[PDB]
Amino acid sequence: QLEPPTVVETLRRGSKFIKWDEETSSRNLVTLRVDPNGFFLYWTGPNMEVDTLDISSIRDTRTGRYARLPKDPKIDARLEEKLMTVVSGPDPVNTVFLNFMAVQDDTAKVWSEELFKLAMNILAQNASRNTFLRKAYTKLKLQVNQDGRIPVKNILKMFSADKKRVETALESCGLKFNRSESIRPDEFSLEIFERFLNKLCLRPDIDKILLEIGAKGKPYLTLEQLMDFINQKQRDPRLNEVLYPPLRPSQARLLIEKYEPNQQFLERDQMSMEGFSRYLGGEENGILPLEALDLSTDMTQPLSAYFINSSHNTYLTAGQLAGTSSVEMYRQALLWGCRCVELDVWKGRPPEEEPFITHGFTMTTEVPLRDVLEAIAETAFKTSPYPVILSFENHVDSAKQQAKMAEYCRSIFGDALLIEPLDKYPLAPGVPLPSPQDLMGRILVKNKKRDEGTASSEVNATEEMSTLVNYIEPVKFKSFEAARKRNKCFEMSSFVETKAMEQLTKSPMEFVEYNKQQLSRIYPKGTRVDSSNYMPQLFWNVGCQLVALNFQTLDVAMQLNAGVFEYNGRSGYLLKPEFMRRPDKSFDPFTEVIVDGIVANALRVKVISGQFLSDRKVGIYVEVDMFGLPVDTRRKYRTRTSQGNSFNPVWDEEPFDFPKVVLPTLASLRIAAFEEGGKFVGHRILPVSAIRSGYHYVCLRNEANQPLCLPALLIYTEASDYIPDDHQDYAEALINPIKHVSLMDQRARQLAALI
Amino acid sequence: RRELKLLLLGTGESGKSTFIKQMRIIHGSGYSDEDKRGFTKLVYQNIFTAMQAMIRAMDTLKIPYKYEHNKAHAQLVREVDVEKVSAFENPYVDAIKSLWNDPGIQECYDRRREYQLSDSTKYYLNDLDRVADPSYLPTQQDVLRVRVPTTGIIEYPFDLQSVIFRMVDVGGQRSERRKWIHCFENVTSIMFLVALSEYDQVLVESDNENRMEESKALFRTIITYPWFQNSSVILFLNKKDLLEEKIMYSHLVDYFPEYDGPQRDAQAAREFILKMFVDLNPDSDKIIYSHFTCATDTENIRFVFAAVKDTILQLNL
Ligand SMILES: Nc1nc2c(ncn2[C@@H]2O[C@H](COP(=O)(O)OP(=O)(O)O)[C@@H](O)[C@H]2O)c(=O)[nH]1
Ligand code: ALF
Ligand SMILES: [Ca+2]
Ligand SMILES: [Mg+2]
Ligand SMILES: [Mg+2]
Repeated sequence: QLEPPTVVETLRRGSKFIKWDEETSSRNLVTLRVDPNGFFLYWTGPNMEVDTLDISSIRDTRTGRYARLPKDPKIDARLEEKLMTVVSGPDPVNTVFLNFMAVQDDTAKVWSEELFKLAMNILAQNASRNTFLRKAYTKLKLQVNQDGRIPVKNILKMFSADKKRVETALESCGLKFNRSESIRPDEFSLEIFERFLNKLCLRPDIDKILLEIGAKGKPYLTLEQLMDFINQKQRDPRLNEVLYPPLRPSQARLLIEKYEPNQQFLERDQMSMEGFSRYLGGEENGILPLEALDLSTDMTQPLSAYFINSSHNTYLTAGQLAGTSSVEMYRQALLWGCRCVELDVWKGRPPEEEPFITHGFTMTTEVPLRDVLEAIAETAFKTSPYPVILSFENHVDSAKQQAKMAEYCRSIFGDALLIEPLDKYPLAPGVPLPSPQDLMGRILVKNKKRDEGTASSEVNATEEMSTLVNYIEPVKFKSFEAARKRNKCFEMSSFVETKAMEQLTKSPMEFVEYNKQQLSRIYPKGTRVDSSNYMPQLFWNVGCQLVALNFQTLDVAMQLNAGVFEYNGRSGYLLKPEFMRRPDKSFDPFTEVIVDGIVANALRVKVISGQFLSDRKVGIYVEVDMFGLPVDTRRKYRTRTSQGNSFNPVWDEEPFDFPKVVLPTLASLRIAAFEEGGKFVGHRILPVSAIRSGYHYVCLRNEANQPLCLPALLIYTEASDYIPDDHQDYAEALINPIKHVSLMDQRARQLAALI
Repeated sequence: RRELKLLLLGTGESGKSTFIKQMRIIHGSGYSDEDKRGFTKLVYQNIFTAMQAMIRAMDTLKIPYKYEHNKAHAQLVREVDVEKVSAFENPYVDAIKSLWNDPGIQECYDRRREYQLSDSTKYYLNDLDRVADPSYLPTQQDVLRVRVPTTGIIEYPFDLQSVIFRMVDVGGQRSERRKWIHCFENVTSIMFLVALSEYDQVLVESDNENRMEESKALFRTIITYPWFQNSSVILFLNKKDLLEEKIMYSHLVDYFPEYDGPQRDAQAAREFILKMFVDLNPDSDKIIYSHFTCATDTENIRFVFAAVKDTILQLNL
């Protein structure tokens, strides 16, 4: 199962390395190491002034042959597998490369692999509010000056939300507050940072929660008031009492012993306002259960039973019309969990027998096919072991090159490439499509066998490229009645958005039917020349699996894509609802009403407060949207721009109500924070069926879903099982029936006198 | 084909999901060697869950371990995270074999009425050798006994040629009953299970409230709902095997004082519990077709359901 990120003794102690780019002249030797928490990769250079790389911003680590090399500087032989490249950035396009050639040999490998595990660790990305604060603290302790001191101006910059109050907070702890002075690591402990935060960041919002329930005799809280709170206010009402037993007295004690600092309250089994503040942002009071973020989904259902993270013209970094095509976008897409990349291939030059990749008749730079194939075999299963689809849009007018095109596929992917069908799933009608489990570490080829754009005119299908196509054989779509009569799960068809839209409004149930056995791929229209994106939720709602997007444009479409594909271990495969999988069953995606055998939910979301949301003093407003079926969708709610600050804003506004969610198992809540003007602070994508109830911190994310550190929101939620407006009486009678039958037996007993 | 929709309603731990397995054995695709292999892990987990509950019982009830070497085996087992148990090997096997042989743990098993312990405990613990064997394959009786809490609403269709019954299994715990309303549309019959053995037990939801008092109130309530005014009601008084044993030492008059029948009598106890459910219901509308069942006994369910099949059909066409 999942593990906290352990940092090996080697990365703790440190190893010597040479830092370099293409301009560096002299050999710059540095000692690389990772703090014990696995937050930052830090090296101290010549100046003795430190440089830090946030390990959560890392996108890939390369070594051996997949690592970057230079030329000019130079170092004879080549088997120097001590080259390590670190790739980080806030989205697939804006990648930054750091090179660290090791001094000792058997180290670069160990580092490259260890850094990778820390960077892609799930608990690290979904850590407690307390941990992201302890992370901020770690940065202040590493980014020391040339004299191993913590510059006060670094504490004023980290909290530039209010520099005047910061001075008062530091002074209150007996720390330097002047912009010219420094603080010695020895006198700047986690204790004194937590004290610093508590005096800077007044929390009238937490006061209001201690008063809620209960202790009006207020300085502290009792073990019972806390156990009753965790069990009643903070527990998910949808969960079974046997499967998820409530906390006992013995377990509520461990919480006071774990969080209560005042060694005198701990004695009298009581918790303080400081000890409750620690719990609110601890690792038991997360917004989501670990089961949601984990690889817990059934991976044995047919390939058609899953939504699959997909990309459109993956090779593009900017717009469709003109622009540059990359080899690096494939690496970034695949590493991000994408399970379906697109190779719009053209034909090679006469002397240069090598086919290239680009868009079409647009003066758009091209990259060699061979260079894209290798980049895929390299990254395809680094962040996921589940199958990868290669969407081929063939324009090769050559028997030789198309053959040499098949030759590369067998050569570069080797045993991974699925060349023949499985013993259990023959390409016969009636047979279902294989499990993602059945195709672990496999490359399936999607090409012809024997404003739509360049997808309206592909070349003929030769035998070389036809002998690799098996389970994802694309074919001219006729109707749903046809694909049904035919009954072939290995026959799939693509649909340009506008084409997909017509089938969505005209035959939605017939479209869901189809998606239970066959795969359907949706791709944006040729008009979106600015690589704009369509809302994938339209097509997921009709069971569309391969709903491709422009990974180079982080608009709300991709933000929602990254959001939902973080879940199920980032596997890149999400299992469709039961009533969108079973042959037995069918419902109308346009249903304005609940559906028999499906449990609808009600969601109440109240924005209570935010902490360190901007570096500059400005008003903040938070949006609360819901994506799912058309009836379950609301892109409306918005709080009023905060008081006037960005430090500890409190909001007193009724909760945003989603009283009826027909298909909660397909709905995703979106919480996005903004500055007065529209400047995006951060957001979060939460599954409605997993989101917990009560007061929980929502640790915010950037457009790419990378975890921000200081920005966060304290929200109150009530995710409950839906009860129609009138059936509230019959509902309560089924839940505690004894009370109900106790009164009717009482009244009857009280009427025995008058027969 | 003619498709009719039945509901399996019950308090919780009554045998709804077990009834479903007998349908899969009798009218379904039964259980193959591979299917059975899918339960080994669950049979290993149930043994751990059960020995952990009895290990808490030793403290709660302050019962001493007759033998000192069992204190160590008790600490080895109590530390296991059942949710990760994928195998059953030494030291755990020899430690559970030894705990089960400890007169102290046996004295505690006898007082199971005083805490929560599954019914298939003794069935499994008395067959550890067969379960520990590294060549172990769960028998069909072994599948019918496993405990796997049901949550949500699961539709299981079964083709009885003449008709196709869409049986709906649900969760029995109180929290599960808030969901029930989402499977109440177009119901033909509701088959209600009550545990005959739970007359001297308390809820897992609430340990000061009597289980049979709960199922009794839930039944008397549910048959007066408007979704069911045109739907037949079959009442299965299940666990008749556990009542036969328990009735010998746990007197019904001590939990239900309006019982003036003789003690140590399985049938008099049986017919008293039936009266409470069906009789003097100010809302005595529907006829209630009752049946005494042992849901883990395939030949019993085969006979009983054959009758419930006839009843449902008739009362329709
Ligand atoms: N001895 C005995 N055990 C039974 C009987 N019916 C069910 N059980 C056991 O009781 C446990 C609960 O069964 P289950 O169907 O899950 O309860 P549900 O929540 O009502 O579905 C399982 O271990 C069954 O094997 C019965 O008639 N006799
Ligand atoms: F006892 Al159940 F769902 F009815 F676990
Ligand atoms: Ca294209
Ligand atoms: Mg909790
Ligand atoms: Mg059940």
